[PDB]
Amino acid sequence: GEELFTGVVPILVELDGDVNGHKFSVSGEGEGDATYGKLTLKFICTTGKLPVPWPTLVTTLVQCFSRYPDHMKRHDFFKSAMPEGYVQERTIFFKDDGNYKTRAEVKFEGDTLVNRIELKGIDFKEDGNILGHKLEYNYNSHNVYIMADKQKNGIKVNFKTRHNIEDGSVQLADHYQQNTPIGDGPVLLPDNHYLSTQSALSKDPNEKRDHMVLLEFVTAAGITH
Amino acid sequence: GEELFTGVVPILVELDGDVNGHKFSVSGEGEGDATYGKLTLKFICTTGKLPVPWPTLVTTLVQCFSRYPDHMKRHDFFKSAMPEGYVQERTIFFKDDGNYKTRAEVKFEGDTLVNRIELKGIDFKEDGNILGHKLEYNYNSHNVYIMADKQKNGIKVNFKTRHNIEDGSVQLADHYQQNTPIGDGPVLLPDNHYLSTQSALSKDPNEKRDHMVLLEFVTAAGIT
Amino acid sequence: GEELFTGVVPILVELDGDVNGHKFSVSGEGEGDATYGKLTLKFICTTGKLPVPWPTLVTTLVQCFSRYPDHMKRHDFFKSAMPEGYVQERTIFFKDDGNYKTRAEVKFEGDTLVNRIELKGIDFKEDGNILGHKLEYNYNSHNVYIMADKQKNGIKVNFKTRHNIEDGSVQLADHYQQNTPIGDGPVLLPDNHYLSTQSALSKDPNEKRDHMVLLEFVTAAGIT
Amino acid sequence: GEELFTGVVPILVELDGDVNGHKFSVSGEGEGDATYGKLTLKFICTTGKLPVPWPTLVTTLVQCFSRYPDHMKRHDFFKSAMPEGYVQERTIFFKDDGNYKTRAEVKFEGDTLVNRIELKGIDFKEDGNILGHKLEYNYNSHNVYIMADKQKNGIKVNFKTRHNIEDGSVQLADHYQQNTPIGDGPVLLPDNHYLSTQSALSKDPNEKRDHMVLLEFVTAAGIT
Repeated sequence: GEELFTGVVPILVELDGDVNGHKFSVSGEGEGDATYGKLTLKFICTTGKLPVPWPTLVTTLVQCFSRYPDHMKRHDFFKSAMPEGYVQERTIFFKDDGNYKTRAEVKFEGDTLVNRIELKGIDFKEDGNILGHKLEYNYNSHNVYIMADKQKNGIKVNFKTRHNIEDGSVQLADHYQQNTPIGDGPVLLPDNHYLSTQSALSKDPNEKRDHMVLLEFVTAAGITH
Repeated sequence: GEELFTGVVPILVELDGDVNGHKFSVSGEGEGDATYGKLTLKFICTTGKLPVPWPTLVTTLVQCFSRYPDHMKRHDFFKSAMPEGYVQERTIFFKDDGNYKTRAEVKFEGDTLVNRIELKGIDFKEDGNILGHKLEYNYNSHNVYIMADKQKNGIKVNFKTRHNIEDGSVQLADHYQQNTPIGDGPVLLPDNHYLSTQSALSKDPNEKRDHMVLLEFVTAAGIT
Repeated sequence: GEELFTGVVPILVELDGDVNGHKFSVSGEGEGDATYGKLTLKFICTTGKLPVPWPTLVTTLVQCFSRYPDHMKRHDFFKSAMPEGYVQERTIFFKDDGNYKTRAEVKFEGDTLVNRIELKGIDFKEDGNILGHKLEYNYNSHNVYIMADKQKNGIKVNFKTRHNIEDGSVQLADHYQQNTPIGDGPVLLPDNHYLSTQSALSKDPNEKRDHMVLLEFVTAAGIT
Repeated sequence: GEELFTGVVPILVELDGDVNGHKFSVSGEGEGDATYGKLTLKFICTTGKLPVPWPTLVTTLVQCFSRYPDHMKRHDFFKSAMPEGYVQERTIFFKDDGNYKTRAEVKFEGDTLVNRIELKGIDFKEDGNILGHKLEYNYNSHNVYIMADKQKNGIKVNFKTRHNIEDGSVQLADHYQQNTPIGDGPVLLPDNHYLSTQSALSKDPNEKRDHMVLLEFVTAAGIT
């Protein structure tokens, strides 16, 4: 599955969601270079105006493109489950607000890596930072902690994200994630480690549609040479 | 059988294998000069791309071409079994990985020496050095220890090969081998000894097919 | 950023590479004089013997030093991205052989212009001109073609290099390159043009380490 | 490899042989001046009396000392393979008699050019000109024809020698030779040509041991 990430791979992303009764859809296209843990993606909201702030969907909208140092490659679960893929699930808790439940399947469809996602958000405050759109248009760096779940034959992941708010405060979100292989093949279960991630959010000036462009860098770490 | 190795002899090699369900085939041609313990062989993978690293097949892919010093000629089992030939079997254990079971018949077909081989590899890690293709394209020198097995009227052989890995480590492979004659004629059973072997691996630049070219020198020793 | 290239500027270069599994490193130090489009650089292989020929690394191992004629100064992308720098990426295809995927960041570290580089080579023939080391120790002149990529807010470049081979033939390498700014400031997008380049390769006689000394002249052209 | 042959170079020669079961050894020392295609060598039989006539060993007992005219220096395979050396092999067929199978490595050991040789002789008539020692103690001039074997990255050579016999007749010997490089470096493959050779055989009057002294001149030709 690692021989599939040697060059630039095209990515296609589709999400169908509902937040407090609000339904919307997003589509995305881009590519990734696992060689530099590099991602470039543009997303559009197909249903009109996105009901939630864009930064809240960054973590939902492809960790098989992380950069794994040569000594740690036997710890790359995501690429070992390829091409069949893996399911990725999450419950994201926004402090003092709602939460998202998400289920997605990430796999190879021909030569494109697709990420089909489903999302339900419940309990959002009508005048919170989220439904109230008080988040600012930017992102911070974060470290994603990973460990093997030998029972489900996958990995469990937990991490928190800080989102800057307009007024000067910060909105936290706790992420609980699990990944399981689709294929019956043996995957690589990793020793404990983490992923350092950095993203930048921007807009395409010639774009009339509600969208978000994203540049991200992901590198693996936390295991000794 | 020794009077057949006085000059250059053409060699014909055929392997049919399966490794963890992967099937492939190899064909080889070349010649050998018993007089200098020399061998020149080129092999091609006829099924497309070889699933295993080429250096893992070197030992399977004709010891009757070793140089046996004058004083040690009564210890040359290989040649004595000729022209009828001998069956050569092996179980090669790759440390922390799978293993190969091989069975072959080496004999004279007309004036060509042919080596007909069958190989089955089981238990290979999907991310080991072998299926993961981490072996480097080279070979080291080794010594093959030989002793008579008077009950099967043949010889038993054991030896180990070190294969360099790109990351810097080494992959070991223990070899357990037995050879028995095909013919009903009396063979030479040897006293304990070993063969000193040196090989060089290269490529033919005008070759599009998956292949390996091999130069090898084998000399007998260990008997006073 | 142009006000930084009025004199001689010290250059520091560092490359970490991997070619068909082979890891090596190189360091370089020198200076450039933008005013004459002149460069002097000496590189050493810190890991011992360089596994690939030195001429194959020339293009990877600082175009902000080109001489841009007065009328053409509004087309100097490279200097406009300074001091923050620009990312330079490339895929170099060697005819009938492997290719190099390279990524680098060129920017000012204090008063030194550093070019930090990463290189990966895949698919090289084991007996090609490259791994087989058949390239002669010299370089030819070439023109590098440039155009703006208003999309990535950078430029796209493509050119080809001829490398002399010992036997008398020539090895070609097609270069595809993209440069993008690191800073959020506005850069100069150029009209189409090219850079005329001339280089000379030599050795430092008192140097025991594997190295290459390089003299190069770069001048911008093609705009009326 | 050419810069090594600018002056006088000491040569050291060692041959271990067997002719129809007869084992003997020879040692030789001397020097060669590539600039004049000049050679002076003295050989001794260390095992006692040499079992075969001395003139039969001349061609076996260092062609990298041939003079190559200036316009023909790109055709010098022998010196380009230096200092790593080359392997030289031969089957010499004596008309109506046995034949010699020889293998040799010629290379630089420090500052001495060494020629280590191995020879086997089979099928010699017990009443022939060779074992019967009927050859006269002299040598003739000959032309050695050369061509590239781009296959083996070497050269093939064939030539014949006439040996005077005491009764008035002549003994012919057909030489089939192949030279291949030891080093992995690129060598010069030549266009067809030949070497003109002249030798004189004599004895050292103060020498009690079986020996042969040899003066020989070799000059390259056949290329416009």
